[PDB]
Amino acid sequence: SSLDEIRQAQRADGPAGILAIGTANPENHVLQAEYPDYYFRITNSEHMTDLKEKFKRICDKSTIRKRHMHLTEEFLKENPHMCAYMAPSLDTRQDIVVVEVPKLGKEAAVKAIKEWGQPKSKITHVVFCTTSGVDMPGADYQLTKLLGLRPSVKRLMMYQQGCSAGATVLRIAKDLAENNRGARVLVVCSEITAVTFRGPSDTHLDGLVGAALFSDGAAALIVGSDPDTSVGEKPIFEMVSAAQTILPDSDGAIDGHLREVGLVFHLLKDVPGLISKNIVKSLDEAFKPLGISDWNSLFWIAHPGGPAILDQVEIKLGLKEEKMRATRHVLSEYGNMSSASVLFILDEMRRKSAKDGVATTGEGLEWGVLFGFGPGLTVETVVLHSVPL
Amino acid sequence: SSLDEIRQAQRADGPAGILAIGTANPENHVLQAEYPDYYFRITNSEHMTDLKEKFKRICDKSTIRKRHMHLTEEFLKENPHMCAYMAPSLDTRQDIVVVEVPKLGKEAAVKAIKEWGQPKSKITHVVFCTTSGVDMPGADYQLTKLLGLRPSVKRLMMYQQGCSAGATVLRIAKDLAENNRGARVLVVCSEITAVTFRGPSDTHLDGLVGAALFSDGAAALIVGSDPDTSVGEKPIFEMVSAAQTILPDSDGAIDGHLREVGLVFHLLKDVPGLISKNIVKSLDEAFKPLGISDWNSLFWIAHPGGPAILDQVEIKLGLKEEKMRATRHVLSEYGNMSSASVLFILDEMRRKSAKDGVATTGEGLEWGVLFGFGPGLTVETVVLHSVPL
Repeated sequence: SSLDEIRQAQRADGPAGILAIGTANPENHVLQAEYPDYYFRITNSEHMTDLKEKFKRICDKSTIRKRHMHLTEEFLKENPHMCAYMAPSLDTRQDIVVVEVPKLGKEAAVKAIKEWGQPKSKITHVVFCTTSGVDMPGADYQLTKLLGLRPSVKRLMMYQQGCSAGATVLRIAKDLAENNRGARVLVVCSEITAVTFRGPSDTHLDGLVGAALFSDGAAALIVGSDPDTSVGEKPIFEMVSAAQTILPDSDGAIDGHLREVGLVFHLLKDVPGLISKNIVKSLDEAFKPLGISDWNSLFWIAHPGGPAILDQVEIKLGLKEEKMRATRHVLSEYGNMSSASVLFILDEMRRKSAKDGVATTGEGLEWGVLFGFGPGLTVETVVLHSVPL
Repeated sequence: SSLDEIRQAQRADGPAGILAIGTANPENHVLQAEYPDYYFRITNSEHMTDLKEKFKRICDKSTIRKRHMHLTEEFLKENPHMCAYMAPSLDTRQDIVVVEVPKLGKEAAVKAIKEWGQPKSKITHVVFCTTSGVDMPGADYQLTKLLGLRPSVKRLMMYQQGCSAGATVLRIAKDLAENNRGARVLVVCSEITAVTFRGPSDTHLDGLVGAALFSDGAAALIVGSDPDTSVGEKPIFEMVSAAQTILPDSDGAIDGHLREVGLVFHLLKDVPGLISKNIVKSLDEAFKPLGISDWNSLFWIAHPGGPAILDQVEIKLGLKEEKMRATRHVLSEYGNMSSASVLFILDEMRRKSAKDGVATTGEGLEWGVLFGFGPGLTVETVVLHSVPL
């Protein structure tokens, strides 16, 4: 009868758990060892001899082996304005990503839903996250239609979000699942680099970094509180807290502008240094209340923005080299898939933990941390607990 | 602590309440009676006699008196590519709205925070919503910086959201506030029509509607559970439930595409007809659990997408004339400010209720409903409870 009573019945009881993880990538991929030759050829830039050598050095430093890319050589040959450095091309880019982002997201979601093993009609919420394109209705609507979810799913459409947003969607899903009894949240991060792909220029050296690191992929989760063991629900990880902060003295470190030439990034400031200098304050805030101060006692997931961030955090905290292993494995095999990346690493970690026969989904450890890094500079910190294997 | 104990300690107890409302608009405004002449003059289109007459009649029926617009005659005189029908212009539009959307949002936020009466350091969360431009970092970051909020605010950046999203941010804020003990959510919707303004054409009759109805404004809320009366917190409305659904047979009713020419809308189907046909299903879903079936017993807030929606809903449900008064007032005095509109209407309702000395913030009634309408076609339904005056 009362509002109070309504509220306690309406809400869930326990912590939000990740009940399933599915991933997908375009089948087309490039080996990083071959990418400088390919990139400078298809962008008609082979006369830029010195700049190509610079790009080879950057690609060698990236530690990336393979990247999946929706964009094919055959398609780019028909669309020279996308191969140019700065030609009007946003319409063409939008035409691609407003279709392909939800399509790739659907591939990941189907896999997640199958693992979960419950009826798709049981999904109550959809969180869709991308940095690739915008449209009305959004990608969330298209995913709903493609999957044939109930028309009354509660949707949140997270557009132009950037690299921190794998952590962001965990934070979003956590509150949705925990505040709503029975709620089952389909989370999808889907990224396609057709918005940023362009020809190189010595007037845009930042562009060379993106051209070496960014890649395509999608990851899907089912998130829910109060798992029902009797129908086979089992969490993989449980979320305990999720936080977000802007780093001091970082104003203007990473800007991304959506223009008539597509999405353009601009880098200033020492991003790996800023993150490494500050990350302990986030660890303290997250773990002091839990009585934990040994960062090597944690299982780790960090957004693989590039190798320097990871190397410098490792050095700064004295992490054992094992800690960043799952993060680096994804960077190596997939590149920087923006928001999706930390969700691929979760998948890698729980899969390897099973193969290696250790005691929990978190490399045999109890507590863990997941970091998202993005414009702001923003650092998102999610505290996770493993589950026994 | 166990995870379940941590969870209990981490969350709030009661329903989320709207603790404060503030609004703002660009100073510059246009009277609707004068707009057909002005619009067709400034876009060098006054020789399009038959088209201008079509536009005049649309404005004559719009029931709008006044619309605020950041775009001035002088600015448009200096930027004629904005006045052309479909000229390259996204970059110019972005340059405007990436600044003006958060600035206008800040103005509304300062008013809400003053009414709330608490230190801004107590804001824990920020939800920013717009349909006007995109950027990285987002308007949420810019607002955080402009207001000097704590760097550790938890942010959600809702971009390209559209007309249903005043309801959306209520749905978001409800879960944020209810699931986090002590959380105080700053919600801002800020809309600036510089992204859609363009010259008229008989090849884009759909655009005449937007040109007649869309307007600029921002609204801010403070939302929180567990109000502290000892420091002067008092909810204005309390949220009970928030739902969302896609109407049947409505595919493509409203599409909006962000292109090199800016934002462009395309309309199909009978949107007033679709909503009137389907709205009782949403009312039933929301109120049948509450034992409420008399739609004239509710206080009403409906997104004023245009007058035909409101007229056809009124006729379908047999609503008394008075029910849509607050909605129609905002439409008349401000036009369709997209996502901000319903939040202005909440403000108008609670202010008129106090002026008239009625029993509650919701026109003296206990229960109320707030609808958002947008692309999908999406209908959002928020159940509200008033507070005694």
